[PDB]
Formats: sequence, structure tokens, C-alpha cells
Amino acid sequence: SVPVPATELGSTELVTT
Amino acid sequence: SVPVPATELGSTELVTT
Amino acid sequence: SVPVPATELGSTELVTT
Amino acid sequence: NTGLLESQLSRHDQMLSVHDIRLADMDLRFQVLETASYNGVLIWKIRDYKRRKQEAVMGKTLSLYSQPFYTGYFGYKMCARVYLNGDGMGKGTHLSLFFVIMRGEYDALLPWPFKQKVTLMLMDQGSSRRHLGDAFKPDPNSSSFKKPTGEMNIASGCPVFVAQTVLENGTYIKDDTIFIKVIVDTSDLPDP
Amino acid sequence: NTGLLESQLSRHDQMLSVHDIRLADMDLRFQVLETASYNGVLIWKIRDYKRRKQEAVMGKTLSLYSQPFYTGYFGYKMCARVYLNGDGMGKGTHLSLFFVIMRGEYDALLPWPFKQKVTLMLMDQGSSRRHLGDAFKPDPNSSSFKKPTGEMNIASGCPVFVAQTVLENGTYIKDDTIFIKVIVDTSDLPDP
Amino acid sequence: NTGLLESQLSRHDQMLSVHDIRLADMDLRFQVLETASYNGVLIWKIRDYKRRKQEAVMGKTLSLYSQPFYTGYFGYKMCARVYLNGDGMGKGTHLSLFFVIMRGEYDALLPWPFKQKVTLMLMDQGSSRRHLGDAFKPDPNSSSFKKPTGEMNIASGCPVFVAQTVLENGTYIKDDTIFIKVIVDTSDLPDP
Repeated sequence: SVPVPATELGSTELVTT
Repeated sequence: SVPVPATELGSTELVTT
Repeated sequence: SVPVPATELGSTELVTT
Repeated sequence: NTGLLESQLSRHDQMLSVHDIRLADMDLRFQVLETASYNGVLIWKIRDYKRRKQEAVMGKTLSLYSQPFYTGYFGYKMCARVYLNGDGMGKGTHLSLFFVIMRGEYDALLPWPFKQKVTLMLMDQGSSRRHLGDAFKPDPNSSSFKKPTGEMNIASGCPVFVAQTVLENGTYIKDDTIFIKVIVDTSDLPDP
Repeated sequence: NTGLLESQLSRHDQMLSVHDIRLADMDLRFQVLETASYNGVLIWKIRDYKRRKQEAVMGKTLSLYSQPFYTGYFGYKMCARVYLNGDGMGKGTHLSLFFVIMRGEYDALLPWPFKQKVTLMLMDQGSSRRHLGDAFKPDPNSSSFKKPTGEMNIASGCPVFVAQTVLENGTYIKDDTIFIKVIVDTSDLPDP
Repeated sequence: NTGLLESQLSRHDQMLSVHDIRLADMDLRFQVLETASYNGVLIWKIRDYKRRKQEAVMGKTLSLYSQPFYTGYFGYKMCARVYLNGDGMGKGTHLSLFFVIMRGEYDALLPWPFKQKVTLMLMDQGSSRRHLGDAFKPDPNSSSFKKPTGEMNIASGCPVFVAQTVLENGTYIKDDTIFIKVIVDTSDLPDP
């Protein structure tokens, strides 16, 4: 029940369609 | 209460505005 | 509780963002 | 070197053409978007009844379909189809009105076949507001409520919704415009 | 033949101009669309309070109106009008805030005159959140709640919503921005 | 004078370029807009699982984030972030799934830190519909639920949501596509 911080590794991309 | 299939006659047109 | 008419002075401008 | 100038001009012209189509396509997109409903209810406004009805008779445009509407943000995608001059047993004598299941982005998550109760109706712009309407529960065996494969399934509804006479002689038409309303029950849906 | 080249160039330039207007007009459209509300509640964010207020005094822009908001997907279309430097009995001393009925695509189906209760209010960005507000029930005889004929009816509200002093000296303004909130009662509506 | 012709051509070309970017940017905007949700629930559809997963391993695209969704018309702005090949303790072995608070236009009016309960989950497209999910209540001390300063806060979630094996060998993937669902509790909110 406790959120675990994510590594802002990068290489992100918006994907919805 | 029973849907009656429609004849896909064609000559259709989107109309909303 | 009674609306008071406003003076349509003009010089209006849509502002939202 | 006018060839080069001309080539460039030619290229630009093609681009401007594409741009114009792109733009128009967006006006359309805006329109649909500006009229989307996600509570399973649709209010479809048809303007120019007279001209349109005539295009029906003539056969330039036998039917018209509404912008899409939804049962929820990520639910079934649907729309309405109307025939101003009638279809099937009602062609030339009635206004036919049908319901349509469209292929939705989330069909894979939705239940099938479609079993939500649909209520078709033509609004009375008259002071008495005696709207005409009809409800029905999808026939689980009709390929009209099957999980979509094409953009839209085979429409189902009432070929004889209203006699053209009744219509045109009633207070449903006003200012050369009519209003069709569809109501899809969403309660049935547990918690989609 | 530069005439021909030039003619073509000339034509293209005109097109590009149109395109730029078309584009800008859409940015606007997107904005409105991106901020539409259909539950009868509006939260209007006004940025640049200082500069804008000054434009009021000077008279470059006496008032500002919000993007439109609705009571429902196919219900009444409304918006807010504000005067940073005041209007009527409150000009130069107050911030005036009014409600506005706009011509909606479905007015023909909606009840008239407009009788929904409206609640005008300025939010307090302060930690205590003591928002300023006022409610009223439309005066059935005011041409402000009449079935629209023009794009928007005559606005109604409070010329003396808040003293400019109170405002600017309170915690309503923060980061040169204020928030106006309007609340239209939709319960009254049977099942529109 | 071809210089002049050429100059004009040059100018037009630059314009057409801008126009193309403008246009594309709108397609994107339409997409986001066309998939917005305001009830605090998000259904995110990820297509091309295989190709995308590979881009993860390779490191061309370590993660993907959903379009934004909201708790209400003027509430918190949020989105989801997923790692097809895993992040943190789950890199290379799991699919990591996180929640993200974004900077919303109305943050100034919303309560902070964010304390709404979030439920992360991967849908099972299988006939049994045994969806995988997990809920948690924001840790009031995490800079992830702090009032945003940048476009989006540091994401929080489960680096080890599901083993990549379990995933790929279950009926969650179908037609090279998966569906992620997020559920933010909005009841908590008094009457925002």
C-alpha cells in the first residue's frame, strides 16, 4: 500500500490511440 | 421490443452541427 | 437573490487558458 | 530556370491542397468531438429537414447517421441512422430510425453481444412535448449486437417508426429541423 | 512570364494567410474544448490580474468572459462575464461578476425562461479558503433568462460583488491570478 | 529577379514547414482530447506490445506514459507510466507500472499533498477476466504527491507489478495489445 518511487530512466514516449 | 434489421441501402451522410 | 442587469459596456475579451 | 521555379511552385501547390484537406478534416473532427456524449444518451439535431427529405426521395442521400456517442468514457461506441423517406416496409411512407453499434477502441474489454436496452425516439418541439419513442432489448442472436469487425455493425431499429404524414403534420418539425434522441441503458453494466 | 510565377506566388501567399487564421482559430477552439464542463459548474481561471485590471481602468478591455460551460451534454450553454474595474453602481470600486445565457444548439428542447439557481463566487486561494460567493434564482421576467435570439443574452449578476480594496488586499489573488467559480443547479431539471 | 521569386518561394516553404508541424501537433492534441476521462478512471490501450517491448529491452524506449486523465473537469491531472521491460528491482524481469501526478491548471485550488487512493491494474482480456491490480494510499511524505512544480512529479508505483513471464504466458495480451487501467478514488473529495 506504499508507493515505490520509479527511476526516471528516460527513453519515454506518449502512446495512446 | 425486437430490433428489425435495416437495409444498408447506402447513400448515407454524416449530419450533425 | 435577484439578478442585476449588466451594462453591455463592450471592450470584452475571451480569456481562458 | 523557370522549370525549377515552376517545380517548386508545383510542389507548394500540392502541399496547400493537402493542407486544405487536413484542415477540413479537422473541422469535422472538432464537430464530432464538440458533440460527444458519454452517459449513453444521444440528442441528434437534424437541420434542413425539407431539403434533406427531398434528397432522400431523389436518392442522393437515403440515410443520415449521427455523430458517435458512448455509454462511458471507455465503453461502447454507438450512433444513430435515420431514413427521412423510409426504409424497408416503411420506405416512402415512414421515417425509419435505427440504432448502430460501432467498432470501439475498447471492444476487447466490453461484454458481447451488446445487451443494453435501447430507446429510440423523435422529440416533439411542441408545447405538449409528446415525444414519440420506442424501446427494445437487443436480440442476443442478431449480428447487429455482435462484437464489431467493421467500422459499424448492421443497424437495427424500426423501419416504421412514424408515418411521414403524422410526422410532417405534427409539431415534431420546427424551423425545418427535428431532434432524434436515443437512450442506451447503462445501469445494467456492473462497473465498466 | 514572371507575371505567371508572380500570380501563382500571390495566390499561394493568400492561401498561407488563410491557413494561418484557420490554424489560430483552431488553437482557440481546442482551448475552449479543452476546458468545457458539462455538470453545470464552471471554474474560470484568470491570469495576469494586474495587467488585465489595468486594461480595465484604461478601457482597452472593460470585461472578460469565460469559455462556455453546460448543464449537460445537450443542455443550456452558459458563460461568465467579469469586470475587473467594475460595472454599474460598482464601476471603479468593485469587481463586477455576471452570469450569461448563451444560444445553445438545443435551446428548442430546453425549458424557458431559464429558472436554474446560479451561484456566483470568487475563490480564496488562501489557506482558510473563505471563498466569496452569492446565489440567486433567475427572475422569470428578465430578458436575461429568455430563450436566446443572439449569441448571448444580457448578463445578470452583482455589479458590487466585492470591493476592489477587499479583493486586492485579501488572499483571493495569488500569483497574479484569480479563480471565478459559477454553480448552476441542475437537480431542478427532471431528466433532460 | 529570380532572387525575389526565390526569396518568396523560400519564405513560403518555411511557412509550409511550420504548418505541417502545427497540423501534426493538432493530431496529437485531438488524440489526447479524444481520450480524456474526468471521473478519475483511466483505461490505457497499448498497441504493438511485441515491438514496443523490444524497444524497451534495446533501450530506445524504456517507458511509455498514457494520455492525461482527471478526477474531475477541474481537478487533479494525472497519467500512467509503464515499463515494458521493467524498472528498478524489476528491470528485465517485470513490467513496472506507475502513477503520475501532473501539473494541473487548477492545482492552486486542489488539496495537497495528493491523498487519493490509487489502484493500478493490468486487464485480463481472457474469458475469466482475472485482472491483475494493486491499490495503495499515497504516502503524504513522498515528493510524488507534492504540489507539482514541473510538468509532472516523480512517478510512484510497483516496479514488480507482474513477472514478464506471467504476463506473456497469460491471457492479458491479446492481438499484440494490452490494457492498463488506473482507478483514483474521488469520493474522498468533499465537493471539489
